[PDB]
Parts: sequence; C-alpha cells; structure tokens
Amino acid sequence: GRGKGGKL
Amino acid sequence: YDIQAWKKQCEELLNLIFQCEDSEPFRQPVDLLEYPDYRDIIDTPMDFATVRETLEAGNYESPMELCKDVRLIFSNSKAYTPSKRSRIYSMSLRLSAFFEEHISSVLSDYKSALRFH
Amino acid sequence: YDIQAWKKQCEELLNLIFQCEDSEPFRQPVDLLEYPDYRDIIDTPMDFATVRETLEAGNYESPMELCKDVRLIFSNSKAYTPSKRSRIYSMSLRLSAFFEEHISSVLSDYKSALRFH
Repeated sequence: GRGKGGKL
Repeated sequence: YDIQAWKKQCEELLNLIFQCEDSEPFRQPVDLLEYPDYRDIIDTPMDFATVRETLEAGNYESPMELCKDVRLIFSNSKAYTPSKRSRIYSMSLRLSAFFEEHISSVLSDYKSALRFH
Repeated sequence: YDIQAWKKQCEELLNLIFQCEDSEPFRQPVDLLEYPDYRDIIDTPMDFATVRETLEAGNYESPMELCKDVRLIFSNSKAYTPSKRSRIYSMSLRLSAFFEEHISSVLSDYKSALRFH
C-alpha cells in the first residue's frame, strides 16, 4: 500500500 | 431508440455487481475507523451503495454521469493499494473489466437514441 | 561511579520495550518481500532484535552508540509512514517518549562516571 498503510 | 432505457439497464447492472463476490470490498463506504489514513490519500470516497442510491433518487441525468462515480471507485482502490500482488488489486481489475464490458452497449445505445432527439 | 552499569540497565530497558504492545512492528527486521519499496526510502534498516543482539555480543562501547541505533528505528518509521492518522505513527510517538524518559538517566550516570576516570 502507502507505507504501513493500504489494505494488505 | 429509448433515451430512458439506460436507467433500468444500469439498475440491473448494479444488481449483478452486488451479486459478484469481487464487489464485497466496494458495497459500502471504506471503513475510516479501520483505515484512518485513507482520507490522507483519497479526496472523494465512493462505493456501489452510494451509486445505486444516487440512481434511485434520479440524481444522474445520463449514464456517463453514473460512469464518473464508478470510475472513482477504481481510481481510489489503485491509489490506496497499488501493489499488483494484493488481493484487492486483482478483485479491482476483474470487476472493472466486468463493468466496462456491460456498460459499453448501454453507452452506445444511449448515444444513438440522443442523436434522434 | 560505575562505567559498566549501563550494559545491564540497557538490557532491562530493552526487556521493557519488548513487553510494550507499541513495540510489535519493530521487534524484527521489516519484511522486504511484503514491502518491496522499503529500501527505496530507507538507507539503513534497524529493529530492537538487532540492537539486543549487538549489545549481547558486546559490540557497543557506550550507551550513546546504542541510543543512536534505537533513534534510527523511529527515523525509519516516520520516513516510511509519515501519516499522522496512521496507527504506527502514534505507536512510534508513545514508544519514543518511553525510551527517551528511561535512557536519559543511563546517559547522565555514564557521563558522570566517565568524568571521574
């Protein structure tokens, strides 16, 4: 995703 | 050559989308409690329940207006999870292909009808 | 006036960090298969298992050397996930405050002892 963001 | 025919066609296409397993992540707004950084990336959230409601309320004047909201569902999915190996990326690609294949005839039939009017 | 006292103090502080829930993402190296863009952003990876191992092997000559490795864990965390609304940002801020509050007296005790020698 976007760093330790996003969905998987 | 019916300029109203797209309304019921789009209603039935959305019914088919809600029945497809691949639509599950997109059936309701993204959960901002579960993903609190979502609004740092995404300007305008969108989901199929909102699209269905906007149609039912008669707030789309043309099928191209409806297509703009659906495009945003897939634009937001890619922006927040761009990884080509993720489950949501593959679900997005298959459901996008399914939508485009069924909407193409709805748009061309509507454009034909509009010429006549 | 004990110049060796910092070794066991830092061992106990690392034990306290490993038991804090906020440390979970930092207990082992970032997985570069799960995050293949990580080394595009991060020049020098660091984690609490590497720090603990370096200490146990006696490869730190002073507590300031250990402190600068721990600060790199929080520098890397903010660089890769800067979103102030993300869960990892708030975990980083709390664990960093906890570390700084406990390391300060380890550093000042060591500096006092060093002056004497």
